[PDB]
Amino acid sequence: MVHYRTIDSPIGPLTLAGHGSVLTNLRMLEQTYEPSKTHWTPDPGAFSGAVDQLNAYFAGELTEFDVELDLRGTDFQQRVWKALLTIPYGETRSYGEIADQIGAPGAARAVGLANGHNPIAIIVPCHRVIGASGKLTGYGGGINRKRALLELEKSRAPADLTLFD
Repeated sequence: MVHYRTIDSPIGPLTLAGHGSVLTNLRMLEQTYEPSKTHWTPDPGAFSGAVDQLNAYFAGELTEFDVELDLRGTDFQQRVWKALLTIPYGETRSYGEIADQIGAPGAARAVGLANGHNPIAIIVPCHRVIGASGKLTGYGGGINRKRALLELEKSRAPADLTLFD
């Protein structure tokens, strides 16, 4: 089957779901309709690796995840999500840049639609893609969550203070 675990976070309760140690879902699920969850098993100790990295991430002590994923969705979606995974912590891309990278120049709007279906938030960093006008998107408080994640990554202090001496 599929089990799940919900943890606290500065952007609200994050639900992690998947089989065994493999993540299939990561979403701030509250005040949204999510029918699959009814057929999920609660497991308060699942994905302990992932949960540690997420806590480390929010504390500014992590910038790269080592978490096994299983992304399910259409071919075009897989191409988009794979490309999201190449966007480093603290950087952003435009939808037009992602469309070029996946081999579909001009598909900025398709990238935006596919981006909104990302099953694994934060770790697959859909929040790092923004249109030219600079406007964040996402219903259900989604804009505010993205913005939080963005401000968090922009606040990154230099790693080695000894480089200043």
